[PDB]
Amino acid sequence: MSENTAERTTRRKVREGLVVSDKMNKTITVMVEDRVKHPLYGKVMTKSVRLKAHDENNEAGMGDRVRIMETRPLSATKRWRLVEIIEKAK
Amino acid sequence: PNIKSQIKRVKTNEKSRQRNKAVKSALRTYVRNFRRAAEAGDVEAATKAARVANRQLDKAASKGVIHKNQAANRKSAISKKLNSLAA
Amino acid sequence: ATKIRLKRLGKIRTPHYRVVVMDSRAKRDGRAIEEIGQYHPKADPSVIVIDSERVQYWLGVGAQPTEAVVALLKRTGDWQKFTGDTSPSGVKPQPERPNKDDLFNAALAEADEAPREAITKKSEGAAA
Amino acid sequence: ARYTGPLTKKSRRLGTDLVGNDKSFERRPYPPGVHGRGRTKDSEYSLQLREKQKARYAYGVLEKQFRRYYEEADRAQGKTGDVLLQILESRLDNVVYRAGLAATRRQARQMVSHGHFLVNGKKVNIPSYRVSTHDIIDVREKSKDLPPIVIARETFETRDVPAWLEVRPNKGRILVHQLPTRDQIVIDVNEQAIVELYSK
RNA sequence: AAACUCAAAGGAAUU
RNA sequence: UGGUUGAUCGCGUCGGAAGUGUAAUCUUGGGGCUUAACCCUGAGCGUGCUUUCGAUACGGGUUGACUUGAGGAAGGUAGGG
RNA sequence: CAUUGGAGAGUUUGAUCCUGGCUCAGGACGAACGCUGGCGGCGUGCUUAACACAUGCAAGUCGAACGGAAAGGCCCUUGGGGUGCUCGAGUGGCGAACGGGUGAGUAACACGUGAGUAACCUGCCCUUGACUUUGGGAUAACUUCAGGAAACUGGGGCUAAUACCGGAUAGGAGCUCCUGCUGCAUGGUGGGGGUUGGAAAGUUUCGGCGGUUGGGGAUGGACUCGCGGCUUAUCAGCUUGUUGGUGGGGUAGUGGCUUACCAAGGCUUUGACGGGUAGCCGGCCUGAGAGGGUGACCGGCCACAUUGGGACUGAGAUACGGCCCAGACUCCUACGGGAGGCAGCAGUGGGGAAUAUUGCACAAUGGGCGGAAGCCUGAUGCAGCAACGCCGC
Ligand SMILES: [Mg+2]
Ligand SMILES: [Mg+2]
Ligand SMILES: [Mg+2]
Ligand SMILES: [Mg+2]
Ligand SMILES: [Mg+2]
Ligand SMILES: [Mg+2]
Ligand SMILES: [Mg+2]
Ligand SMILES: [Mg+2]
Ligand SMILES: [Mg+2]
Ligand SMILES: [Mg+2]
Ligand SMILES: [Mg+2]
Ligand SMILES: [Mg+2]
Ligand SMILES: [Mg+2]
Ligand SMILES: [Mg+2]
Ligand SMILES: [Mg+2]
Ligand SMILES: [Mg+2]
Ligand SMILES: [Mg+2]
Ligand SMILES: [Mg+2]
Ligand SMILES: [Mg+2]
Ligand SMILES: [Mg+2]
Ligand SMILES: [Mg+2]
Ligand SMILES: [Mg+2]
Ligand SMILES: [Mg+2]
Ligand SMILES: [Mg+2]
Ligand SMILES: [Mg+2]
Ligand SMILES: [Mg+2]
Ligand SMILES: [Mg+2]
Ligand SMILES: [Mg+2]
Ligand SMILES: [Mg+2]
Repeated sequence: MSENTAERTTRRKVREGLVVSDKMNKTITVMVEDRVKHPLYGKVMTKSVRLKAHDENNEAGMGDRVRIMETRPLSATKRWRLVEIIEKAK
Repeated sequence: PNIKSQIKRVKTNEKSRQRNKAVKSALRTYVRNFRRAAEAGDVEAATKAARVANRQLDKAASKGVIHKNQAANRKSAISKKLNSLAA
Repeated sequence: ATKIRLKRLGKIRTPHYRVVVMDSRAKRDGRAIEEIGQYHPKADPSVIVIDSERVQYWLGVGAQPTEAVVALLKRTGDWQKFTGDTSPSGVKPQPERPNKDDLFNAALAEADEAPREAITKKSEGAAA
Repeated sequence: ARYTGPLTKKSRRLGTDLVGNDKSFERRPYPPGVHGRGRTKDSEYSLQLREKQKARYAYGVLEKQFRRYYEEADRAQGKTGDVLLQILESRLDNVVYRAGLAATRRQARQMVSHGHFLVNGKKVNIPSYRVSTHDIIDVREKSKDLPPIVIARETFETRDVPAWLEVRPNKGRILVHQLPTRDQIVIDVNEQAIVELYSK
């Protein structure tokens, strides 16, 4: 019925990446790449960062292109959750 | 101390520490009583101990010895344990 | 508590205050939540500019004014709109008005007695 | 903080009449001192420095304040030399000189610093007071009968007042029609050379 | 590598 | 780092909008200290970031063609490899 | 469909051109030194020893919470009236976590910037809904006794509260069950039901001022995260609560934060780990710009308060002028034992090329407590000192 200010709006951060480690339970290490200019020489570089997500049911494998959404700290290092698998390269 | 306000404060801090320690120890004893009843597996004893412990947790939260969130967490644990025992 | 107070600025022996909103714990000349107005008391009929909408919002949300800001709000009439009281509400008198172009055109033409008191000072050197 | 020494020495060194005429500048073609008649090389720095020093000793301005004038002119939009000469002319002592109430800029500085003048109602004793447009400089009522003032009142007709000032001689009132332009400042230095100098 | 030391070391060409 | 080209995505790239980039400083317009330094005030700047809506020429991703780069087959062939 | 901006010189040769280093003209400074020195305005002033500190001050306030009466003050044959204002000491509330200082540590989500908390707490203040019920037992002060050189400590007796503790009554606190609408996974939210529970304080000069509890607001804080800013490979392996999982515990809160069990992960030549240096930034200086150097004043964040560790109280704690323990120091001692921390302001010694007064005032602005008059404020406003800078004469 009449709920409070709905929408919540406040959206969280989303990253598309490639799974580089699936060999720990309910966790996948995702490599996310971004392209930025070099601060001095202006070339468009490729910056890569490893993000640990939470994969309930262990649904993703090595080499799978996945989508992750940021969450509250789920462990000492996990801060993301798997939301879908885009390409199952296998 | 160098300030008479601070001397008054150390006296009152000691007094409040005695009060808070007594209340917290009573809370711990009640929760332990409930836990031992639950381990023994009794139903009536565990129910009575859970009621007592939850009431005392709320009383301490009202007295300000413990935070209301801490009282709620401990009450939730006790009630869930009692529900598991009943089931 | 959130306060509406004066933040001092300017030179030595020349203070200009910014009517600002900040909490009590913050230092006097520090970061402010919002700047509401300005208050130059050194000037003639002290300048008092207060943003009426913002000061009304902060009073209605519960900011506590300092006595100086209460005086300024009394003069601007905001202390009567909020917490309705029988006060004169003496909206600031203007600090008068000079002009330059009109005086220049007045004197360019003044001529006459300009050079006239001028030949009178010629008679003065005679007297000198 | 003010040059009090002889001015003919500086005029002779700089090669031009800094002020006045019909004087000891009959020895003009050579600078002062024992080594005055020798032939000179005159580098570009020499030339530039000569122009800058000519302006400085003409207007009675020392190096720090002249430099400040230079950055102000450089920041301002338009020709830097034009703006610099405009500032130097807008100085109040130069305004009194140009209006002709003083025999020389040194005399103008003397009277201004001694406070014989009113700027649009307010007493000013700052020789470097930059007069703005539509301003009214007035002789102090107490000092309307100074001997230099009466000499200027006797002599001003020969003197030429620039187009950007109106003077009520006998009244002691200098109306500033507008802030002067390069065509209105008398050409006696190379402001372009000064600008080039302040860039090395 | 560094301390230290020099105000040159050097390339091509000319007479 | 990438030959020619179709389609598509809109990450780079480009253009709006909103939010943010406190103040002071700084640039600049006004004003006050007798001028100046200095001070007050309006604006700009804050070279970014986030959100959102567009554009698709190029870079890139996905996908499909083409043979000229590249490699291979068949035949020919030189040599103190 | 234009620009606000860019200067060189000397020196290799017998001479030349090129390459090339070196040197210089410019600007700047929290500077020092030498010579010299008139004034004013506005700033700035221990960059080294986070070296050791004598002395004064830098945090108190409230009698409209309380018993009271050691002072002053009124009324009374000197004590006596607590009688009224007032008021030491004592309980109680609030403040003391702010303001102020320093830059030792820290190469780290510390900081800059932008977001997330459906993982958060928030005293005083504002707003709105309910309330403010019924009892009880002590204790400081005081009094007496004993001990101690002291710091002070322990008994006996006695006493009041808005101090403390039973009870009743109160949701949006626990558990649970229906049902509406929904998000970003854990979920959020509206409605109803069952069940177990959680408060309070009175006071006044009658003008006041307060108490408890829900829900919002504001304020402040907390954690998480993307991106960004040093050097070193003559540091190549690092890690075992380490990486993840499940149950429990803990916390305001998510979490190996903690624990038990299970698994063998996690990081790294795109530089992990180690070494060196360093608070970060808004800014400052320089520069045509791009950059380079820097992090004084001022402002924001962080860290620290004799060194190391620890918790306590609290809405809130690196708790500068708090507590506990240990170390190093200084002081008192009757030798039994005690007391202390200027990187608060001024100041001293010391080090150094080098940096100030043991000042005045709460008049202004800001802060704490009080209903208020008011009290406190080395914040601050000012003054002193020094050509240290800028500007003017
Ligand atoms: Mg026990
Ligand atoms: Mg729990
Ligand atoms: Mg291509
Ligand atoms: Mg295409
Ligand atoms: Mg400004
Ligand atoms: Mg002016
Ligand atoms: Mg700004
Ligand atoms: Mg492509
Ligand atoms: Mg073949
Ligand atoms: Mg040679
Ligand atoms: Mg030679
Ligand atoms: Mg008292
Ligand atoms: Mg601080
Ligand atoms: Mg600092
Ligand atoms: Mg109570
Ligand atoms: Mg980083
Ligand atoms: Mg767990
Ligand atoms: Mg350091
Ligand atoms: Mg830096
Ligand atoms: Mg600072
Ligand atoms: Mg606590
Ligand atoms: Mg303290
Ligand atoms: Mg503090
Ligand atoms: Mg101290
Ligand atoms: Mg000191
Ligand atoms: Mg010494
Ligand atoms: Mg005050
Ligand atoms: Mg008052
Ligand atoms: Mg005091």
